[PDB]
Parts: sequence; structure tokens; C-alpha cells
Amino acid sequence: DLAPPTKKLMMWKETGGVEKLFSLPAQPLWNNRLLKLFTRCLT
Amino acid sequence: MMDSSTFKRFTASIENILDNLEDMLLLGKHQLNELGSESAKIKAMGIMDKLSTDKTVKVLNILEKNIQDGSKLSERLWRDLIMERVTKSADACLTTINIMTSPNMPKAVYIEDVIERVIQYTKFHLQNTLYPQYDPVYRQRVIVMLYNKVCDIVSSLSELLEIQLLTDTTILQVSSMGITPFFVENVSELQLCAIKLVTAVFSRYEKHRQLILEEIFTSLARLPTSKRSLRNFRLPMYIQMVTALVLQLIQCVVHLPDVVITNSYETAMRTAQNFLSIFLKKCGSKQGEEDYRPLFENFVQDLLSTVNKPEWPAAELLLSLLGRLLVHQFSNKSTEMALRVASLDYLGTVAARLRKDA
Amino acid sequence: RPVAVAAGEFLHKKLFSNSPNGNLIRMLVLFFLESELHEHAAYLVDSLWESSQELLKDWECMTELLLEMSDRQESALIELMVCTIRQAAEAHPPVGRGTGKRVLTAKERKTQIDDRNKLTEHFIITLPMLLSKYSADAEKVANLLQIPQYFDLEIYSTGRMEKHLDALLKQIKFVVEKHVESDVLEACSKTYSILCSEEYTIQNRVDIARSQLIDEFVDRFNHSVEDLLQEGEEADDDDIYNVLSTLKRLTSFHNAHDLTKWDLFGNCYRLLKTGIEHGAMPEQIVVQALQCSHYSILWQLVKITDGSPSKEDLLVLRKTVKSFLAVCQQCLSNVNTPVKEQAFMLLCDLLMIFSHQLMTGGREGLQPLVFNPDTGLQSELLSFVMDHVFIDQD
Amino acid sequence: NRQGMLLKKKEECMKKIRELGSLPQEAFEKYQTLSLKQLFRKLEQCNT
Amino acid sequence: KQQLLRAATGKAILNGIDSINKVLDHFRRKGINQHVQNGYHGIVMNNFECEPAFYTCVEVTAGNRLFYHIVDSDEVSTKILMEFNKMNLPGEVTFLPLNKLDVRDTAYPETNDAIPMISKLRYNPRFDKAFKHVFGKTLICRSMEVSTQLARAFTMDCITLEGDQVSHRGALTGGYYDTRKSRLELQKDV
Amino acid sequence: RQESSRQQRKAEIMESIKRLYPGSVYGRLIDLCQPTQKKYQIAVTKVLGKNMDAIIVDSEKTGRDCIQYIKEQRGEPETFLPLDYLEVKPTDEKLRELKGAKLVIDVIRYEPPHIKKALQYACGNALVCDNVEDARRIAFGGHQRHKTVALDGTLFQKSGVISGG
Repeated sequence: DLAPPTKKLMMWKETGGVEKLFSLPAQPLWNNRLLKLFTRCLT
Repeated sequence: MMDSSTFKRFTASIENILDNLEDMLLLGKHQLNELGSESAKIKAMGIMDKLSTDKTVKVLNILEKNIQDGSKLSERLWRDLIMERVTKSADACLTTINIMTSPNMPKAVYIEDVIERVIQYTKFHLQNTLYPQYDPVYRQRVIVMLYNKVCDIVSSLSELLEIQLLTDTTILQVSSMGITPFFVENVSELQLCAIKLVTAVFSRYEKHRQLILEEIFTSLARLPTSKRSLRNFRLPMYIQMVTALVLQLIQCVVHLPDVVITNSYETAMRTAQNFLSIFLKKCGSKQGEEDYRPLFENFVQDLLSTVNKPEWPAAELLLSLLGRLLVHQFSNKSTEMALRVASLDYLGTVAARLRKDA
Repeated sequence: RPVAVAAGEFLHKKLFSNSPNGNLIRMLVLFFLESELHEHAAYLVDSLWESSQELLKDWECMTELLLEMSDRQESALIELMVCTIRQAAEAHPPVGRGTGKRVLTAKERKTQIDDRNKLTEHFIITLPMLLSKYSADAEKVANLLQIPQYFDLEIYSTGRMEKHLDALLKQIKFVVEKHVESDVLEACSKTYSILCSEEYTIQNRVDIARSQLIDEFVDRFNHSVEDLLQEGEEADDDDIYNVLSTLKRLTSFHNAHDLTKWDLFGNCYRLLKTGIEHGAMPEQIVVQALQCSHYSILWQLVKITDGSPSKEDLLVLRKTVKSFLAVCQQCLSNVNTPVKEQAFMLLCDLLMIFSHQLMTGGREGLQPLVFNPDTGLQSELLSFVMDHVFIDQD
Repeated sequence: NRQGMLLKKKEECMKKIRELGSLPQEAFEKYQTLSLKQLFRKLEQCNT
Repeated sequence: KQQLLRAATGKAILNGIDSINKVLDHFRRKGINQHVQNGYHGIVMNNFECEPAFYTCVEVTAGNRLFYHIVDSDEVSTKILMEFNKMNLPGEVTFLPLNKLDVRDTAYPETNDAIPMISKLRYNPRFDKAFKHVFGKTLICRSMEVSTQLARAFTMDCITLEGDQVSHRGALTGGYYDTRKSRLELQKDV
Repeated sequence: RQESSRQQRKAEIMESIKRLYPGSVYGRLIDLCQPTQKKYQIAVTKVLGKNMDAIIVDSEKTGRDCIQYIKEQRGEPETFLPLDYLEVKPTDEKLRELKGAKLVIDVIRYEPPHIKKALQYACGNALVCDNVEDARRIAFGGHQRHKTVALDGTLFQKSGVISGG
């Protein structure tokens, strides 16, 4: 069983899974300053 | 480029609207911050080709502005105070960029008042706000911000003072302010810019050396002597600081334009001879309540660690004069004992390392 | 992971029996090029990290070979070097290799500090020369830009090396000016974000140079808005390409940094509503305009949380958000599908940010901005998701 | 020629005056006498 | 005596002329494709005249366009080049193809401080498109400042009698121009 | 033999003119620029050709006065480009999406900022391609012709002119 041989599937596997996909915006936010306004409002 | 008169135009517009709207009591933080950041690199070359007496009146205006915190003596009012501080430091940045940035300006476009103002401002602000908050020995985001601000201030001030001549009254305060920081703990960056400052000061005017050397010697007790932050002048292979300071000084004065080579080398040797004699005589005998022996040990260990590099001459000069001084010092029978003891020990250590390097 | 570790020991003892070290690297390059299963080197070093790390730290020799070899071998060599750098910086291996999330040893800590010092001192000297050498190649610079993310930033101060920093910023500037592939722009922007960390003395110089770059970018933007707004050359493709390239650079830099003192939302609104009216605007231009406008909104919202919120900026912000929501509603039915999906993502983003829950966290000025979508829009979006998400058969 | 030599000498003088850096004070523009000889006696009093 | 012309011609040009002459001599000696020799009209230098005051200006205006070979047709050009490449001869040779010549439509300025060069050159009117191509596009201006002003205002190359030049694209080339190194003069005297 | 001595006289007068007007006469293009890779030295010098010796000057006037002095010195005609009045076109960057070749200007590293405009005037939109086969295909295959050079130094411009050596 080979590990993922390309970058794309590895970055997808990083932010993959229901919790990670469901806990971060669909448009990436490079500065954490923008992360705090987002993660703040999620009960 | 040649002129690039579009952001030159930008800032020119900014300046004329601002001093017009003021002349006919603060500019606001944003204006000052942008004007200074545009002064630095944009106006790295664009400060020429402007109106002179215009500059005279605006520098007078920001002088009268700055004076509002000269001897400021400092749950919301405290915030207002630190606000005043950051504003005045931004102004200081503006002024110290404006004084130096051009390779050439007309004379009398900067009068000594801005000099004295920034000197006393930085002195009081630093020695009464920075040191207590970073180290309980003498005693939020704006704190580190202003720390960086003062680093730029003192660097720019070093460069300006190197450029032009100045008056001795300013010289006393600037020298005291630049020697001050070397006796607190977490000021590394301040230390090395201050190194630049003091060596420029030591370069230009050849009449205050006796005063500056003694005022260096005075505060030897207050030195750090902490394992952490002892050797903080990178080069592994770290060395002490005050030894770097003194060596930089002694190497600095050469004044190269015939007899100049001779008299310069003699001036250097005479200064070194005086420094080392003062050190050793005050060090040797055990005095009341305080010693110097670890200090001399660290100095000489540094020297042996730094014997032959391309960019630190005169160390061998120090060693040669040290050797002759030691041997001509402990030979005779007139001194006391412990001084002879300590000297012979130091000579043994340095001879050992010498032979080992051999 | 243990299988890979033992296999790396096998490789070490099988084929590895400053200048001598380079030949082993060449052998490794041959082994990498003959493996037709894997196109990246992260796992070779990962498997070798326990046993041959001393070989892996021969950055000196690797630097020597790069200056004074097949160009494919050079590219692969750069890639593997970057992978080694990542492995040295962080003890945990990349995802899918590590059983334990956290592994800490004292030896690891001391080694980490020394590795950081050596990597910094080496690459402060070497990187500008590398950018000069390979500026034409996008992939190589894209790899190299991950290097500064791991620097101890004190070393720029303590080392007295600010001139090399100046060389770095000049060379990277030239690199930005010569490539248009998006990933390099993302990487360079992130590098400037790391460099503009406000805990380090260096910040002011790089921020000023950045401001010079942003003057350049806005001047090109001024040309773009004037050319599109006027009759000009009747929407010639060449002008469109210039505007698109510049717009891509603006979006990429604007993603990481607050450029709110320059109101470039206005021009994009000026071109987007007119592009809706004709309905025929290039897809890439509109998608980038939507993204930059969203980033501008977000950054504009950032400094209204600082503690002294005036109400005139608050209401004009509400004006801008509501107007943008209405235009996004108007363009959500644009024929171009990547525009449809981006508009969907940005719309869901805006609804997420400006929910009812926005005001909950002790918020005064955030009750005026809560928006609840119309039910007709709700049904429109549900139709949209049915059309564009739920197809399992070609 | 006389003019060129005089020009050179005056260039030496301007070189000097820009070198000196005689730090001016607020009283400058008000105390404006134009004689160059009453100036000389004022300078002599300063010297004393 | 006559070799001074060759000294003023350069070996680079001379070898290419000797080589083209050898190629034509091959055509003549084999006695095939006579249309080649019956439709080859010589170099530019044998098909015009000019006043001696402009020898420098004309020569540097053309540079090595003085050696373009007037020919009836492409077929002459290709057979010469075929034998040239076959015989491994030192380049180079330059052709003027009558069937193919494309000349820029130019309206001359009505300025009274510069004169059209074409009004002072005598040439063969069968070769009109050729001469319009080689010399029809540079103005002779009164002075260096006139030359600069005219070539910035107008899309024409400009040159002074003393040799100061400005290109239509901004290139400036200048130096000492001789008189005894001219070649049109001694072709006139013979 | 004789030509060597002639070249020595030409290089000594060129140096003398460079010393004569130090600020205005920056030097030869070699002095103020560099090729990035050793590989591309032959191709860059091939595309530049005559332009190898182009003396950078500030103004046309000082260029002319140097030309006069050179006339006294009996030197070869030389080319001067004055940065103030040099009339250059902005770089057509739209060719950066060609998937095989690169802009020639992307291979020169220039120390002085002002000289970039002269470099644009000397290069224009000349293109350098990987091999001769591709260079020929993407020089002649479009509706418009492209200025394209291969690494062996054969040069085809957009107008159809052909040169080599």
C-alpha cells in the first residue's frame, strides 16, 4: 500500500476529513488574524 | 529613477495640504506614520527640490509638537499617555529621517533645537519606561513597537551626527545617553546600534576621550555577570560585549588623509597604554566590598578567543603591550603581593593558550 | 513507518559504501530518478532521517555543486533539499507517516536549535544567488520560497547581515516581476507575511519596500481601470491579458495583507456591474475581482474591532457589504461555471461571517450588519447546488 | 585669466562655509545687516 | 592603385563578391539557365550616382546595402545560393528581387531646413521599387539639432553632412568619417 | 599581426574617451550587465551582435563632443545611447505564456537601474527557445511571425530577415 505519490492528494489529506473540512472555510485564510473572526462565531 | 515625480508629487501634496491646514492640536497617527514611511525609501532620493523656508516652518511646527512630551513624567488616562508617547516617537522618526536622508541640503535647514529635543526625549523615555518594564533590577504591543522605534531613532541619529559638526552641549548628553544602555540586560539591538553611535562619536571629536573612558569605568559594578546573555556578539563562538566596545573604540581613531601614519599609531598606542594601566592598577589590590578579577578574566579570555581574524586588528597590539606591562610590573619589589599574584596568573593563562594555539 | 525505517537502513548499507558526500547525493539522485512510483522526495528523506541524518546535513557540498549536471537533476536536487529542510525544522513527519502527533526529546530540542542556526547562516548567503541562477524556472523558486518560513529571524539582527536581506528583497522582486503562475505569488506573499512579523526589529525596512511595490501595483491598476472604462481599443485581448496578470498579482498580495488605505474595491465594482450589464466579461478577470473585493471587505472589517468604533465607517461598511451582496446575487446566474462556483463559495463565506452569531461575543457594533438571506435566494441556491453538486453519472 | 581664478577662490570659500556647520539659532533672520564692514566690526566684538 | 578600392571594401565584403563571381562563372561555363546571367544587373554601387558632397552620408546611410545585387527574379537568387552553399563559399551575398519588393508609403516633410535624399540620387527607373527600398527613407538635415528634432517629430532616419546620425528608433552612431576611404569617388574617376 | 596593433590602439582610445568624460560615459554593455548562465553567453552575444560595443551615454551632446575628440584621435565610429532622449517602447510581456521559450531579457542581470530601458531597446520582444526544431516551429507557425533565436545562434526576426554566424 503506497503512500500518496503527489502533493495535491497530500494537501487534501491534510485538510481532509469531516472535522477538518467542516472546521475551516472553503476559501483559505493565510493570516490567523482572519482566522479568529471566523472560528469565533462557530458554536 | 531620474526623478519619478509621481509619489514625490503624492507626498508634496500631502505636505502642503497638511501644513496649510495647520498654519492658517494634532495631525493624527495615520498621517505621521505614512509620512515617515514615505520619507524613508520613497524620499530616500526625493527630498531635494522643495521649498526651504517651508521646511523651516514645518520643522518648527513638529518641534512645538514634540515639546508636549519633553519631560512628560510618566485605567484609561494611562492609555492616553502611551498614545501621546507613540505619536511623539513617530514624529521623532519623521524628523530624524528628514535631517539626514539627502546627501546634500542647504545649510541652516536644521537648527540644534531638534537635536536637543530628540536627545532629552529619548533619554528620559528610555531610562524611565523601557528598562523598568523589561527588567526588575532598576524597578503592551506599543512597548515593543516603541522599542523598535528607538532603535531606528538612535541609528539614524548616529548617522546624522557622523555627517555634520555639532556643539559640545549636545555632545555631553548624547554621549551619556549612548553609554547608558550597556548596563541593563535585554537590549542587544540597542547595544550594537549604540556601538555604532559611540564609535562615530569617538571618531569625530578628539577631546572628550578622557571623560568618556572614565565614565565607562565608573559603572563596572553594575555589569551583568550572568551566564545567560553574557556573550551576545555573534561571530558557536560568542564573546563578551564591553570588550568589543573598547576594542572597537581603540581601533577606530586612525584619521587617514607622511607624519600622519606615525602620529596616528602613537595616538592609538598612548590611548591603549593609558586604558590598560588604569584597568590594572584599579583592579589588582583587593579593595573594600568589591573585586574586579572576574571582569579582567572575562576580558582576557575573550582576547585569547579572538586572536587572529581579518576584521579585528589591534588585538595583538593589546597583547604585546599587556605582556610588556605585566613583566615590567611584577618584577620589582615595590608593589604589594595580591596584585603580583593576579598578574602572574593572567600571564600564565594567556601564555598557555598562546602555546596551545601554536 | 518502521518498515520504511528498516528499508532506509538497508539502502544505507547497500549503496553508500565535503566532496565525497556529493557523490553519494548523485547516487541518491539516480535512485530517485529511477523510481517511477514517486515524484517527490519527502518520504525518501523521511525514511532515512533516523539513520543517515549526518549525510543529510551536508548542505555545504550541495551548495558547492550548484554553482561552479542535468537540469532535471538540479531541479530534483532542489526539491529533495527542501524536503530535508522541512524534516529538520519539525520533528513530526508529514501526515500518514506518524503514529504519534507529538514526539519530544531533549536531544531533538538541542539538535533543532543547532540545525536552525546552521540552516539560517547558510541560506542567508546562498539564496539570492539561487534566485539569480534559476529565476526563469517557476517550480524551483516556488520550492525555494518555503525556506524562509523556518528562519530564526533574530539572526538578521545579531549577524549584521541586513545587506543580504536587501539582496533577497531585490531578487525576489525581480522574480515576482517575471512569473505569473499563481503558486509562486502565494509563496512570495507568505514570505513577506513572515518577514513582516512585528516581534522583530527588521519589519520596517521590508514594509517600506513593500509599500513601494504597492505603489507600482496601484499605478498599473490605474491604467487598467482607465483603459477598461474608456472606449480605448474596444476590449482588445492584449489589454485584457495585462489587466488580468496585474489583477492576479494584486489578489495574491491582498490575500495576506491589509491594503485598506487604498480603496481598490471601487474600481472593481465599477467594472463588475458594467460587466454584468453587458454580460460578456472574461472569467478569470471577474473571479479575481470577486476574490479581491472579498479580501478587501474582510480586512476592512478587521480594524473595527480595535476598541474605538466610530459609526460612520460602520454604516459605510454596511453599504459596501450590502451592495456587494446584491451584485453577487446578480452575477450568481452568470453563464460561466467557475464564476458560479466561486460566487457560491464567497456567498457562503459572507453568510457565515455576518450571521446572527457575529454579535454574540460581547459585540456592540455588529448587530447592524447581521444579514438573513431572502427565501427566494434560498431556493435559488438550493437549485444551484442541485445543478452543480449532485451528479454521479457522466 | 582673472575671472576663473576668482571663481575657484570663491568655490573654496563656499566649500568652507558648507563645511563649518555653525549651528544657527532663532535670532538669525532678524539680525540682518548688509554692510560687510559693520559686519566685520560686529565679528571683532564677538571675537573679544 | 586599383587595390585601394579593395582596401576600402574590406576582405569580408571582397570574399563574398569573389564568391558570387565564381558562382556566376560556373553558370556561364556550364551554359545552362542563361536567364540568370541575362537577369542579373550588378550591385547597387554600379546603378546609381550621387554628388561627392554626400558620399559619406549615402554610404553610411546604406552601410552594406550598397552591395545588394539587382536581379530580375528569385530563381537567379536561389540558383546562386544553391551553388554558393554547394561550393562552401565565404558569405555573404545580397539580392534585390524585382517581383517581391515592398516599399513603405512615405510622404516627405515640407520642411525647408532638410532636403529629401531621393531628390539628389540618380538611378535606373526600372529599379524604382529597389531604390525606393534602399534609399527612399532617410532625410538629410541641416544640423545635429535639426536632425534630432526632425527624427523625433517624424518617423524618419536623419543624418547631417558631417555624419551625426539619429535613427527612427533612437539609436545614435557616430565617429570620424574619411574621404579617401570612400569608394563611389574612384568609381567616378575611372 | 597588424590588426592586433590596430585593436590595441582602438581599445586604448576607447579607454581614454571613457576616462575623459567619467560620469557620462558609463562604459560598454558587457561592463554594466551580465548573462545569468554561462550557457547563454553565446546566444545573448549573438542576438546583440553589433551592439556589443555600445557606449552608454547620458546625453546626445556629450556623445557628439566625444565623437569630435575621437575625430581628432582618428578612431572607429562608435554608438552612443542617451538615456534621457532614448525613445523606447514598453516590454510586450504578453508572450510570457508561451509554453516552451522565454524572453531574452529574462537572461540579463543589470547592476544600474537606468540601463534597463536601453536593454529593452536592444532586445525588444526577441525570444530564446529551447532547441532549433521548436524555435523554427514557433518562429514560423503563427499567422504573425515571431522574433526567435535558438541556442546555436540562428536568428529569425518578425519581419522575416534571416541572419546567423
